Amino acid sequence: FLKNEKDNALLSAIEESRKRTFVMAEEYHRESMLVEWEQVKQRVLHTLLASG
Amino acid sequence: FLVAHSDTIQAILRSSLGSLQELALLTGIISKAALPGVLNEDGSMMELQGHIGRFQRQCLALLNRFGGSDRLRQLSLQDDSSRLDGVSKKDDMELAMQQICSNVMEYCQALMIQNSPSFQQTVCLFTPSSILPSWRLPSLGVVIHLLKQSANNFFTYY
Repeated sequence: FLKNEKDNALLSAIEESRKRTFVMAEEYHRESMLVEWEQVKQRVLHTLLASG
Repeated sequence: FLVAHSDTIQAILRSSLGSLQELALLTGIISKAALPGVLNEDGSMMELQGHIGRFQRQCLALLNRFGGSDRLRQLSLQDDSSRLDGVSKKDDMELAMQQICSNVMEYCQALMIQNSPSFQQTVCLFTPSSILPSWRLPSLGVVIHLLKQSANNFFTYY
């Protein structure tokens, strides 16, 4: 059935679309936040120690 | 870029998982951006000193929405049907409180380091006891409220 075939192709397309979207978004924001936290921690600690 | 959209940035701060994630990146962008070192490199030095003071006023307004008794009503209103969305909303509710404030407070600390906690503040820091206008003066007892709030949000975040 042409209907069935086209529907399945569309479903596969929607799959690859959501996959990359999710992957990229997650990775990027996770990276940013973690980088921020690590930097903050290290800098604060070292500065406090040196000032002591 | 944060100033070029000063109408929208101040409408988000004064305003859901999506909403909480917006507050995340905004404050994650603010604290890596809202650096007064950019100011000096007066029309633009007052435009940005007004945007910074708005961020600080709006990042303290989130200590009473997430660090107060209203933290329970934001978690129960999703328990009508608390799917894996509602649990993710709360994680972004917290990633507001934790990441918005740490970011802003880290900014405050960096500012302090740059200027030796206002070295010449030998002028009495303490007394011996609205749409963005052209000019508005800030307050300094805001720092003690930020301290009393962060010391009370630490034990709830722990």
